[PDB]
Amino acid sequence: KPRIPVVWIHGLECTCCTESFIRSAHPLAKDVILSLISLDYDDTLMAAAGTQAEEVFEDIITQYNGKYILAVEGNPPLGEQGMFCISSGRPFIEKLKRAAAGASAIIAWGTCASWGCVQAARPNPTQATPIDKVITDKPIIKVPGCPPIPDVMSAIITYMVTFDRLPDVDRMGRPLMFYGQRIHDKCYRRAHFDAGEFVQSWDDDAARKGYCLYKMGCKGPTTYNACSSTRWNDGVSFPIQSGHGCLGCAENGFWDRGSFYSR
Amino acid sequence: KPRIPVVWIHGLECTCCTESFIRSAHPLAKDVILSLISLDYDDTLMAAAGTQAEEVFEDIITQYNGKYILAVEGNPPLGEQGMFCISSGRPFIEKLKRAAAGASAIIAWGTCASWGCVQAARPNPTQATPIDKVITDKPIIKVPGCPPIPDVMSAIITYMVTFDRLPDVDRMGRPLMFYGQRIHDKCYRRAHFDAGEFVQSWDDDAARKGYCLYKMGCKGPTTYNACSSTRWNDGVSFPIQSGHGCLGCAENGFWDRGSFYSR
Amino acid sequence: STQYETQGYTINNAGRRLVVDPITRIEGHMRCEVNINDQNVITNAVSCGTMFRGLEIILQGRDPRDAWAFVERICGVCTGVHALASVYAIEDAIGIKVPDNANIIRNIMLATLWCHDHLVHFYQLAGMDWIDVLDALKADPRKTSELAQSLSSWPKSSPGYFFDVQNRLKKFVEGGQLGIFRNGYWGHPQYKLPPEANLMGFAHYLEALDFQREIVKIHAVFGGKNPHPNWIVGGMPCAINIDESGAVGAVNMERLNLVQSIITRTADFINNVMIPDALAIGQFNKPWSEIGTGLSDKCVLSYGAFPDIANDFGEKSLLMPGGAVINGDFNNVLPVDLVDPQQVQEFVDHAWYRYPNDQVGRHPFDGITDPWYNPGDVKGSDTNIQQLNEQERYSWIKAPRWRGNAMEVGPLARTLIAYHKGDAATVESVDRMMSALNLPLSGIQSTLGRILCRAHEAQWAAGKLQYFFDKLMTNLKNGNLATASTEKWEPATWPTECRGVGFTEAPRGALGHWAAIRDGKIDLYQCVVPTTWNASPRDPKGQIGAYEAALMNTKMAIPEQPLEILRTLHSFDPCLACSTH
Amino acid sequence: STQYETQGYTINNAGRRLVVDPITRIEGHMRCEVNINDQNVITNAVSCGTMFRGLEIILQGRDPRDAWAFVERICGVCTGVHALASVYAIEDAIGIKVPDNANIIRNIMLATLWCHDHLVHFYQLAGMDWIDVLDALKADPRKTSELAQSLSSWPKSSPGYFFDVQNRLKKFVEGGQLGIFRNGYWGHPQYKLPPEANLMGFAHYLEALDFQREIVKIHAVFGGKNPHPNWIVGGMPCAINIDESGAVGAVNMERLNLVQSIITRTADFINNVMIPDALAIGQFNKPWSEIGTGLSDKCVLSYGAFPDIANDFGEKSLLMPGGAVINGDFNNVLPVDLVDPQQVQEFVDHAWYRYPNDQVGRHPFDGITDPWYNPGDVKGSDTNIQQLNEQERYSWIKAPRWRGNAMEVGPLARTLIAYHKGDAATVESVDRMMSALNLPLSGIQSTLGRILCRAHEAQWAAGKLQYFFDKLMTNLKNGNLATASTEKWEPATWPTECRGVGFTEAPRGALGHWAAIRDGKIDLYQCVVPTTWNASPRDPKGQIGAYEAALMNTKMAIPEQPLEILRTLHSFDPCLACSTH
Ligand code: SF4
Ligand code: SF4
Ligand code: FCO
Ligand code: FCO
Ligand code: SF3
Ligand code: SF3
Ligand code: F3S
Ligand code: F3S
Ligand SMILES: [Cl-]
Ligand SMILES: [Cl-]
Ligand SMILES: [Cl-]
Ligand SMILES: [Cl-]
Ligand SMILES: [Mg+2]
Ligand SMILES: [Mg+2]
Ligand code: NI
Ligand code: NI
Repeated sequence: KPRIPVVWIHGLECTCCTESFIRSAHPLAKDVILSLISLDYDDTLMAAAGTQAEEVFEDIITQYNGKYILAVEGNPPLGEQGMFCISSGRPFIEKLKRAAAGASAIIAWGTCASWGCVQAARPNPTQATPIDKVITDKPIIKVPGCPPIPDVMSAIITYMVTFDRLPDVDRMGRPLMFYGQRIHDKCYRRAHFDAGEFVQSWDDDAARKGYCLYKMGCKGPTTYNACSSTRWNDGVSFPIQSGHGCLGCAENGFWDRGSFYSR
Repeated sequence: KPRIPVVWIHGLECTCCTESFIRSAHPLAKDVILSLISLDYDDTLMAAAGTQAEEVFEDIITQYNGKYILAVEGNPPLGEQGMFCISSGRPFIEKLKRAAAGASAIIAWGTCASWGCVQAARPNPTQATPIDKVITDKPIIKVPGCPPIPDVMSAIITYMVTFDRLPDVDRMGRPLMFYGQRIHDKCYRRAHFDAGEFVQSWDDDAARKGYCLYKMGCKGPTTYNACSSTRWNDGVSFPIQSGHGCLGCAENGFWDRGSFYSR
Repeated sequence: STQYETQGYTINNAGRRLVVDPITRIEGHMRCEVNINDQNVITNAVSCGTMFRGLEIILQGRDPRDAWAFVERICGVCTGVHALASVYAIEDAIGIKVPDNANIIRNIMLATLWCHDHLVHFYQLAGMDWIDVLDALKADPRKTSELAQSLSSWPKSSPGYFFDVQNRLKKFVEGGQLGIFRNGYWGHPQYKLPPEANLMGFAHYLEALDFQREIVKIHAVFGGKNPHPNWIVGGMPCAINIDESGAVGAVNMERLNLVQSIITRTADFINNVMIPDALAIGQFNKPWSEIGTGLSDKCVLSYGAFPDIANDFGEKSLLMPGGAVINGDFNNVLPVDLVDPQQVQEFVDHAWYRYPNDQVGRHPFDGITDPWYNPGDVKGSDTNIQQLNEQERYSWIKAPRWRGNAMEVGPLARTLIAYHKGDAATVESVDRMMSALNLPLSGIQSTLGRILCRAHEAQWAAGKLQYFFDKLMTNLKNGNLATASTEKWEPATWPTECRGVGFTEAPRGALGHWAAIRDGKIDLYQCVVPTTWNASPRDPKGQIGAYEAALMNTKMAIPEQPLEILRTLHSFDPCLACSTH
Repeated sequence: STQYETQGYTINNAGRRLVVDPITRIEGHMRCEVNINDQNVITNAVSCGTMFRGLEIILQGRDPRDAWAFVERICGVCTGVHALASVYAIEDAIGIKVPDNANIIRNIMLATLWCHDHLVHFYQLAGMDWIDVLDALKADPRKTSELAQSLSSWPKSSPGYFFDVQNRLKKFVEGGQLGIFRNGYWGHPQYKLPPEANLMGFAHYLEALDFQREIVKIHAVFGGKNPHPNWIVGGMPCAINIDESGAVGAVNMERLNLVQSIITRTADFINNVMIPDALAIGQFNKPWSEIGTGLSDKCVLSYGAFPDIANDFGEKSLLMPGGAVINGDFNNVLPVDLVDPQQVQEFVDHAWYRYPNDQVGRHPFDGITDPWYNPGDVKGSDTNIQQLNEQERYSWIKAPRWRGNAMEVGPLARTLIAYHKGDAATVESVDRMMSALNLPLSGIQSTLGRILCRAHEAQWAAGKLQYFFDKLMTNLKNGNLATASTEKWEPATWPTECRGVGFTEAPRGALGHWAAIRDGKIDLYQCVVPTTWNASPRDPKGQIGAYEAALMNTKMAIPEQPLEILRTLHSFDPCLACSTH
């Protein structure tokens, strides 16, 4: 039986969300690609380059018009007529708009596509702009994080394929399943927060006992993600577990909320 | 290069601690047995039986007198002249005392060897008695839990082999590294406990959001172990993460502290 | 010395007496004695459970809701099966019906256990009776690769791999620290595998030791941990949330993905490693299709298991059939009723317990667990048993009978019941398996057969895991998420007095828990567990249990080296903590 | 059209122009244009970075302690290397010395990245340039098994496995949904592997895709997550506690055990899968030992990496050597000084930036990042480029030079430097590798060589992982637990004005971050990244960079199919986000 077509495009980005996806432990990214979806366009992985890649793009969005999922990593820059990000000699935004027009639904992978991420931090030299400020006539599912958790990304895909529906979202378009609660609402160091047991300098006795990172700048109290429950890399760790406060990396504007080490 | 001799004996027990040991993810139990220790006697796994197994036992404790670690799972019953647990036609306690006399140190695996566990629960029909009430002239490391965590068991072994010393212990003989803190001091649902956000009946809306299990009888606040940090089965879960309160299974007398579903 | 006849056997305690204590590569504590005649053939066999804990006594006065947690600790090998029987028993007493997803998840817990337990038994417990590990050092790695590739598609078969495994073993043994291999039976003439098959088997022993840890991740997801997962009366505690805020606090899509990944890997390992190894052991040890028959051609028992219709424990629901055969009449599979006082009864005339009348058997609702260590004259002392006195009390295991018949339980028993009830999958599998070995059907009724049936059950259970997972996902797709019924959670909702039976098929055979509740507390809790049946002592008629019967008439090559005894006992997968509880 | 001479090449832009945009199987955005003559030989090559973000502008005004987190997001492929360069730079500026364990753990983080990144590049990025995936459908599974087993001890080699892999591919393509394989170059005459080698390579592609996710578990233990782990100025935040209360809150023995397990599996996979595959690609594609030489026989550059003596970045400390070679004089490895204004300079006469004088280069302490999109007289228009004008500005990538020389960086560069400095392990590895291929040492100075050296380096780094791990454990055994220096954490302790350099060897080559701090805030932050060197545009002298040189003189079998262009470009492992930042 045919697999659901997926078109994955890349604007201004660092490719972290792509790398996160291939880390998926269950289902393995191999099995997602071979058995669950048809990954029909992807600059990172595809054999074809140049004019052969353009032909793939055109053929897929034409033959499966209205029927593919569009995954977007990165964002379009509005500076310099869009030519801060060039694909096939034209602004990236033209590729984004063409891809969007034929999509049944759009997944905005990562904080770049969802909100802006690092390139949109002050002073935003390229006028990098999130997808939902350019594409205003289509469902956008925001999957923020820098990058999002690997098994979150694959769980969202398996949900769409198994249940044949989009995940339910919050008012910001984030899947409720993984972004309904704050990091700090499921953090295993909350005991220490509640007791006033804080790391005050790196590698102090508090740090060696796993005390709370709030005084070292942890932004878990204002950050919605699954890092403190699902965790990272097949459950091995998350930022806080390995001794660094949450940066707030799933939240809009997190680079410009002051120093990561300040309250 | 010779490996440290280990003699593993079994009194009254259910064998859960042996099964836990073989679940180890890192190091694999395979590598522990082939490369880290010399598991020279073990009823569960050894080829030899009967007179052949008696010969192994006698030869190892004689050849390596003063130089083997004795691992004990289970406990001796004092009822019926010890014949509630029989080994080569004689009370288990005799084998325990023989093995103990030659050991350089003793690991008491599990709540059975440490404290008593289920056979010692009221009314303790067999007069099951923990190892440290019978063996009183040897270092005993208590590793409690029913069973202890697989990767905690293997971490203790690796520590002893790598560092050539026993773990430092609390006033009850439990390794500080994994028993220094309470389950509730590192529980990812502590946010909910602090907020008065509790499961009140199974599968209520609170349960489906991962709320605290205190009103369902969770004994995490008085239980010391690594379950909420290290977690179980290669970090996959622990009791509370899958929706059941902690029973208190690492603590002396936990079966007789009232219903697991009461305060 | 005396001789008497029972069940076609001549029980004769003349001749040399051999003692095997401890039995190793089992769970818990067992002693075995035999007598052998001048042809070194066993003419008398004595099964003895050398431990007792008293969970039936400890359970009195507990809250019924807590019972599962206590009785789970009957056994850490068959971990979870006593919890399942407990919640079934309490639910049967009170009159609780669980939601479909709870039933499905319970079936997943049980199938997961079957897979895990049967795999570890095959390699770590029984394997070294059939694989001469030291002989693997003589194997040619290329011929080993060739053998493995002829038997299986399994990837891990390169000559380099087998050389590396062999070299690991060589280095292990070279320093004289042979660990679990020390003072083994290596070189015994009953080891029949060629060196290449011994190296293949050893490599797989190590692969199975690694892989078995993964299987139980399913128990960690639904049950919190393994060993000894958690359960509730009323369903399971692992609440589900797929698509709502706070799914991070529940069984969600990522958790279910983990489960699916484990199921696939579990099927693949069993089908391409365990199954071919079991058939290879058969190919090289065909005479063991004629050794250790015991009661397997006379009397076998299954209660059945895996209710597919939630809260229905009838024949149309149970995916694993129940039934009894007696007197070797497999054309009449009889129905089993666990409430009927004339059916399951336990005797203690040959066990270390008191009854008011030790000549009668007690159904478990009339059961008594009053320990009485009384070995009589054992050619030593009460604290030095040199020879058990099998004319009197000789075990901590009670003697269960079914309508007064001594029965075998477990994988072979179950296979025979399903086969003779006309289960199509079972008929086709059994016929194909024995055809491949060029053996008659009767060859399954044997020590070899017990091993073959156990492996085929691991395959069966791995298939059922997928079926049950797909059933759960179908309910989730349809918005049916419920995992607990709590209408009768509070003791004020229970009958003042009620009783119930919880039953299933544990990896080793038919399991029942009989519970009576009064005034909110357990008044009586009696367990009859599969190894209790199989390892049973004798009864007032002198009838022998499954272990003693299977040992009868067995040739030993070398009396002092009990390999034949170990082979047959291990083929039943003895769990002594279960047997005695 | 014009023609001029530089670096032994004739740069001629007469004749047919080919455009490859987008370059795929790279990170980020690249455009490549070439001219080819009548003989289908490339006479001109144009490297264009088609993206820019401006991290150097974004860092102005930030707290130096935060800088690592921003610059880590230069790249999620080489994740962590910019964080390392950043903490080094800030520590250099302020005068901070980290504890030995922090240095060892940073070395572990970098070696982990080398292993991961190299492995994924080999299979997922470059592999399909060499392996004809559709041709694998024609292989014989037994001959594929025999080939694999002849090359490696790796276990997973059975005929049944290769058949299963083949059938998976067969099923994948059977519905006409070829996915990443659609409209590929399959069948092109430069595909030289036999069908069996193609199926072997494709199986390995899939095994590597699975296995790479494990390697980065080391990042998760010490750095919280991958991609994009966490770091601190002053060391690492992953406090250690082995034997004290609260070790559950820190890097403890169980966490270290997980790290060791990953290191062993990583070495095994690299040594027994990637290494033999690289050699096999060499065996079947020896003509590519003479294609794509570029600058690799003239000018190569390494800064060096992996300081083994904490806080000592000198020659006696760095385990991966630093040095420069120019004019093809490999007998003269020259010392590199990243503070010397006459050494590293960047030019922008052919890039989209403003300088006060674009005919001169600026050292990064004098760097300027003032974007200016000015493609000038293109064929087409500024928003619809048909042909870049390489006589003017044509790239978002600045042009770095070393003492005015155009250099190649990366694994081949490093290998040449270490070889010619007399590093015994490098000399042995290279000599053995080229002996196995029956190729001269010069054969490494090539497109094939870049791939062979990258595999070499993955092996090297996997060995170094164990070395660093052992060093860490040695400290812990001696009670040396410290992981951070905090005496200069607070801004008031810093110099009011200071500057520093942080450098290392990323997977793709020499990386440097130059930072100036004033009044507690970043005043200047300039990055010169390895792909900036290799993908460089031209300088005022017309000197071409490593990619343009390596493409020069290349034969194309089929002008419309850029396979040879892709092979050479992919051999450098382009990271375009890195190049432009
Ligand atoms: S470490 Fe961060 S998320 Fe966790 S309890 Fe402290 S402030 Fe909250
Ligand atoms: S679930 Fe138990 S351990 Fe966790 S916060 Fe609640 S009471 Fe404490
Ligand atoms: N299987 C098993 Fe254990 C036994 N006998 C139980 O029940
Ligand atoms: N490797 C790598 Fe990325 C590049 N170029 C950096 O630094
Ligand atoms: Fe995965 S591209 Fe990496 S920067 Fe923050 S989300 Fe963006
Ligand atoms: Fe591992 S034997 Fe299992 S009952 Fe509680 S620790 Fe005891
Ligand atoms: S920094 Fe990001 S990865 Fe999770 S813990 Fe905080 S949202
Ligand atoms: S029941 Fe035991 S396993 Fe851990 S969570 Fe509580 S100590
Ligand atoms: Cl794209
Ligand atoms: Cl943002
Ligand atoms: Cl023992
Ligand atoms: Cl206890
Ligand atoms: Mg009983
Ligand atoms: Mg720069
Ligand atoms: Ni059992
Ligand atoms: Ni990069």
